[PDB]
Amino acid sequence: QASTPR
Amino acid sequence: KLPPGWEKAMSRSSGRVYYFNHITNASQWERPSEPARVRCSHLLVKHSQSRRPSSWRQEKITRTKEEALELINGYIQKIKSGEEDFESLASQFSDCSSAKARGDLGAFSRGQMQKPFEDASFALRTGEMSGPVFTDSGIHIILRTE
Repeated sequence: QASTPR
Repeated sequence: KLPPGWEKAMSRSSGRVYYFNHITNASQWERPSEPARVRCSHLLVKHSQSRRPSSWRQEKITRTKEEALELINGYIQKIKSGEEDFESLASQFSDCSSAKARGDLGAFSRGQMQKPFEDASFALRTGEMSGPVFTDSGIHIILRTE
């Protein structure tokens, strides 16, 4: 939910 | 026989047998006894070698990878002692905005997260916690919740 991992 | 990734070892300090999982980096005294998806929380500590050395906690992360591992080790000690719980340390110290959800990542299948993170998550049982797990993002403690 913020690019680099969920 | 032992479940996926477990081996028997001997304690360096006491000589008593224990069990170590080379996939999750978990270790425990007790003898240990797949889904499409798992749900995990995590607590990430980033370092100067992280692919993006920055978080909501601080704009430039400068700690060494060795310093990051010491912090992770300390958090694992506090969680295992019951002095602190996983959710509380994740909220306070995880270098990822998922800290605001007590570290919860939600549910994911194979193919979605970095391979070391994925392999550890699928090899944990429900309720189990990893040791330090290294990815390009930094060092993680992973708690499998579902």
